[PDB]
Amino acid sequence: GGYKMSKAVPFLPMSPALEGYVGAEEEGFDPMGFSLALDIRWLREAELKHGRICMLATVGWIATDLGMRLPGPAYQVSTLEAHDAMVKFGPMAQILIWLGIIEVFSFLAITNMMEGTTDRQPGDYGLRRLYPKDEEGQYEMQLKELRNGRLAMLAFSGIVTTAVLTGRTWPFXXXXX
Amino acid sequence: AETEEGLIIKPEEAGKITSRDKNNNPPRIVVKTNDWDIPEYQLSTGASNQVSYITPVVESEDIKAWLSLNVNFFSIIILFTVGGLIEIQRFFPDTLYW
Amino acid sequence: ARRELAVAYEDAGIDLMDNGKFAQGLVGAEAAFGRYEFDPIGFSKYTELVPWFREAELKHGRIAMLAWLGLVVPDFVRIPGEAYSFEAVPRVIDAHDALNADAGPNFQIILFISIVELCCAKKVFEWNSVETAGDYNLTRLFPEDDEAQKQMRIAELKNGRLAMIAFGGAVTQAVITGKPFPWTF
Amino acid sequence: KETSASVPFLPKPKNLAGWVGGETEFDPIGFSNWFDMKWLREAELKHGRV
Amino acid sequence: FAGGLTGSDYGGFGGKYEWDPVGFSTRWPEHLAWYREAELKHGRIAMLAFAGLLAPDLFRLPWAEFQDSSLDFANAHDKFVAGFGPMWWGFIACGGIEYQRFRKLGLGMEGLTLENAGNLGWFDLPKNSEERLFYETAELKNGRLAMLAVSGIFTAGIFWDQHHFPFI
Amino acid sequence: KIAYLQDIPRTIVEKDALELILKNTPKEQWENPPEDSYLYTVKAFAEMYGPGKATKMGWWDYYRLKMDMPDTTRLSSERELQEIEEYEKLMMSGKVPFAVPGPSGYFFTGFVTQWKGKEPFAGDQ
Ligand code: KC1
Ligand SMILES: CC1=C(C#C/C(C)=C/C=C/C(C)=C/C=C/C=C(C)/C=C/C=C(C)/C=C/[C@@]23O[C@]2(C)C[C@@H](O)CC3(C)C)C(C)(C)C[C@H](O)C1
Ligand SMILES: CC1=C(/C=C/C(C)=C/C=C/C(C)=C/C=C/C=C(C)/C=C/C=C(C)/C=C/C2=C(C)CCCC2(C)C)C(C)(C)CCC1
Repeated sequence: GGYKMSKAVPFLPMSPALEGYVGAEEEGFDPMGFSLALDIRWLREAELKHGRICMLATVGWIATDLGMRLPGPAYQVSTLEAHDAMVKFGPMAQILIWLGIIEVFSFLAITNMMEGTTDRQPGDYGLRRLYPKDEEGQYEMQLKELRNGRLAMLAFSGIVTTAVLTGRTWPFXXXXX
Repeated sequence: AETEEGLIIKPEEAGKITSRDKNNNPPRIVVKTNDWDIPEYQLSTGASNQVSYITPVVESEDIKAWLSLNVNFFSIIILFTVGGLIEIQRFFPDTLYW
Repeated sequence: ARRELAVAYEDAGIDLMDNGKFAQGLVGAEAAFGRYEFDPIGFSKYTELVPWFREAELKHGRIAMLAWLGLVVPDFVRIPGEAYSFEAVPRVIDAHDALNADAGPNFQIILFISIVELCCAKKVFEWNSVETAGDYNLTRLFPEDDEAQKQMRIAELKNGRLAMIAFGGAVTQAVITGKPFPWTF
Repeated sequence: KETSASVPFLPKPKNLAGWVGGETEFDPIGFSNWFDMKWLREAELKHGRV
Repeated sequence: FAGGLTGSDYGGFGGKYEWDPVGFSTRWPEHLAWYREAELKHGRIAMLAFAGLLAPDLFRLPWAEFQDSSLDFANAHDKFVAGFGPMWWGFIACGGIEYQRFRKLGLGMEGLTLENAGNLGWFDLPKNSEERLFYETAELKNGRLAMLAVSGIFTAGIFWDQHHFPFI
Repeated sequence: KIAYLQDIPRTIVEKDALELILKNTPKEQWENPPEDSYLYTVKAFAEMYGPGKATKMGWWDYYRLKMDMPDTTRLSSERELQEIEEYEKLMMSGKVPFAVPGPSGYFFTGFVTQWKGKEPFAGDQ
């Protein structure tokens, strides 16, 4: 009967920037009010980019720890030293160049979306594969992407911290604490 | 534009207008200050979840206009020229070819 | 009469008027034999901060109520493990010094308490009125009638005030004695 | 507001009418809007032949 | 200044002093009864405290637990309170007297005003009405002095390790 | 009397602080405080918040208001105002409170040496 109360934090009203967006109006989690201080479109873009980066990085860490390697003796290093070894090897610089060109295109997308020159949704790059045709299907698919991205972000955080703390491959089950 | 729904009211009706908003935020008092950098300071009447962005408003057009200023143009060109000279010196030191 | 934060929040903010009551008509003053409006230093005369002060009083009482129960239970049971055994940390008070910093236990408690506080901080400053001060929607056993709601509100405050004072003795008596739960010499 | 066929997340480049790649209009940076695109076509053709 | 309290007046080369250079009276006028009551009770105890430290050095009470040497003013407290001891005998006595003050002024000390403060009613020596004014100022002037005196006694005696009347 | 100085809530500014402001501010400026004068902010807010007006503020707006009002200690008291009103009177009357330079500064000697000579416009008299 009063404020549109946030579902996540029941004692804090939902921020108006969370209306009509993916995720958002199912949980409305924003107690610190970051959406009240920054554009919701930019926050959503950053969230989706972080989710995708983490979903790739978590699986990369899993594959590297479990023993999957490229057929080169230069890659016979642990996942912890993989970054430094490959930075000194060269491929990290090339990966950075390629991610740089892709991020130049992403920056153009953001600039042309925030200025309204295009009609782009925050995280949309045009890729429409396995995307439901029905609008509710699209909304719930975007929901699934967001949930998986957030889960992978937290999971990769834990994986990196535990791997550094205990020299051990991904499952960390044995360990000692 | 950014206050499409604020129920913005004038000082003369500080305690008269009560219709809150499309949200439930109470009406906000608009004070017309004479500063050009802050032409209007908005004052609240109660607790509200108002979206006030702290980010600036920049656009590609005037950022490019700033980079088109003679300082930026003649600094980028001279920086590239100096860097090219330094790179040539690294790659062909001591002008042995001469 | 416990308006839900959903609507109660519509009358929140720094009130610029005076109710005319002791502390803007807030619970905690009614004593046994009558009223015991206490404030002798006149902190409640700064009526703009009365919702804030009540929030601080409830927050302190809630921490102290757990904290006093904190110094009691380790003296009779401890978490199953060697780091918390009665031989590694004999008395309860030598726990902030033992389990802290690089150890991990206290540091994690600091972080997650920080996360909760940084999330529930907008309720302390915004959305905090003389009506919804300390109310975090967790009303399960709250009575429905107005007068009984006042008793439970009075019950929490008196218990919170008591624990605040009781915890002060608890650490002071324990530190000067190094003894189990009854901190008498 | 149409989008380019090549990069669908970017606005369709104006001044790129049908010359060759009119089906996959590809100018993210926007040199055609900054320069005389006839000169750009001449440079591209000379580069391709060379 | 501070109701009709006699802290000022008859106070030295000037007739009236009125020393309140923080405004603890004007800022909190409802507590002038409490402040006098506290100021007087502080003076009386301090005067008994100073006259205390000296007399044990000559006579000792017949309690036969206090009848022991080496109980100076730096160890008598922590020594007598036992596993109870003499210190509880004193504390219980102070409870008996302090309970009487409650009866005269009510439980919440509601009857405490700016004229009955520090007036337990023990009138044997005083006479007339102006002498009571003169004696009340003589009380405080002695009382305030001993409050600073015992303060210097306790600090100097235990810091410099004096423990006896010179306290030096 | 002046409209906005009546029934002003204590929460906006305290009574003693407001009286100190009114004393420090010259009388002619009460009706229309100039600008950048604490009284200007008092007018610009007391005409918005009060008994018949908006009785509530956001916490941040009230916080900023409390940092625009005087904090009861940055205002000259009556004796200081007398010091200024009399020092300026001495200086304009042609008399100088005699002072003597010292270690990077001057000690006031508590003497009124009549400064202007018999020819008040003469520089060497
Ligand atoms: C250095 C510390 C110090 C001591 C130790 C001290 C002591 C006493 N002062 Mg004193 N005093 C200052 C400092 C000290 N005074 C200062 C800085 C000032 C300037 C503001 C000042 C002014 C006055 C005035 C105006 C009066 C006064 C009083 C007394 C008094 C009471 C004696 C008696 O009445 O029993 C005693 C014992 C009254 C008076 O009687 O002086 C004889 C009174 O009228 N004082
Ligand atoms: C972190 C840390 C530690 C710690 C700690 C902590 C948290 C210590 C905390 C200490 C704490 C919390 C101390 C409170 C005191 C409160 C008091 C004294 C209140 C008195 C109040 C009094 C005396 C008066 C009360 C009343 O007047 C009132 C108000 C109204 C009247 O009607 C009734 C009466 C007269 C009764 C260790 C464990 C110690 C060591 C470790 O290594 C480092
Ligand atoms: C960072 C910073 C800072 C610092 C700064 C500085 C200190 C700077 C400097 C700078 C510099 C100081 C630089 C330099 C440079 C140099 C150069 C760049 C050189 C060049 C040269 C040339 C170019 C040459 C050429 C030639 C040749 C070789 C041959 C031919 C001829 C000629 C001669 C032409 C500060 C803290 C303040 C602040 C913050 C920021």
